[PDB]
Amino acid sequence: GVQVETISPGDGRTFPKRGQTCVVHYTGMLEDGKKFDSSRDRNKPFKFMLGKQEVIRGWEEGVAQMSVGQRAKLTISPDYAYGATGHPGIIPPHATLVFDVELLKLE
Amino acid sequence: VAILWHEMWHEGLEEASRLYFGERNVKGMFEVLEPLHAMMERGPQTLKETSFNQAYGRDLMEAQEWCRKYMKSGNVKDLTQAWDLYYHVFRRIS
Ligand SMILES: CO[C@@H]1C[C@H](C[C@@H](C)[C@@H]2CC(=O)[C@H](C)/C=C(\C)[C@@H](O)[C@@H](OC)C(=O)[C@H](C)C[C@H](C)/C=C/C=C/C=C(\C)[C@@H](c3ccc(C)s3)C[C@@H]3CC[C@@H](C)[C@@](O)(O3)C(=O)C(=O)N3CCCC[C@H]3C(=O)O2)CC[C@H]1O
Repeated sequence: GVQVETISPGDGRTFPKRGQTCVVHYTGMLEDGKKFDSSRDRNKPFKFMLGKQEVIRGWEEGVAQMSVGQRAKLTISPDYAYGATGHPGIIPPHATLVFDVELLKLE
Repeated sequence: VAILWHEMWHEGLEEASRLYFGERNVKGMFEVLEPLHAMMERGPQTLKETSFNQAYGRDLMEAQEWCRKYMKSGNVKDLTQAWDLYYHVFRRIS
């Protein structure tokens, strides 16, 4: 559902636990590299909580495998992203999404 | 009915975002959001409403503007500029 390739290694021991807020910096792109969003651009980290279903499944499973400090490439199948619906005017239907996500800290 | 502006908004913005992001229903989002902004228009009559207003008064007003921009342009991007601010207020409120 979600592939996870490492760009930069993390400390390999600090994995997010449920109810924790992952502070991150991401850049989401469509299969072909087309950027549709990025926190780095806004220069404001992104925070959210795991297991609360706040974010799509690809991220829920994907980020859960990342340790603090790690930066990875997440390739999410439409099943774990926006399905046949996609997101009107932003994400098309059956879109595979690619996110460049860096797990900065846990609070 | 007695409810603090803080709770009225935390709860409202959550319902609004669910209908739009979760159900793709831009319609139910405005139905929920609308009355909230209208009340603000009426002005604060208590110390807590006033301070809540001094804190997030502007942000909310701008977000409501970005929604109006959307109503006129049909650009899903103007609608998201609003949600960037609603998120912001929502975060601080929790
Ligand atoms: C209701 O179902 C859930 C909906 C959710 C929807 C996608 C779009 C999420 C959106 C979010 O990350 C935000 C934080 C959360 C929600 C909207 C909901 O979970 C909501 O439900 C109770 C909730 O808890 C929040 C806290 C309520 C609060 C009042 C509203 C916050 C709104 C925030 C909006 C933000 C950050 C948007 C802006 C970013 C830049 C701007 C400018 S606007 C994000 C946008 C929306 C559109 C998409 C293409 C994208 O570009 O991100 C994006 O890159 C994306 O796909 N994201 C956001 C980054 C993390 C991964 C993914 C995602 O899961 O987003 C997916 C999972 C479902 O379980």
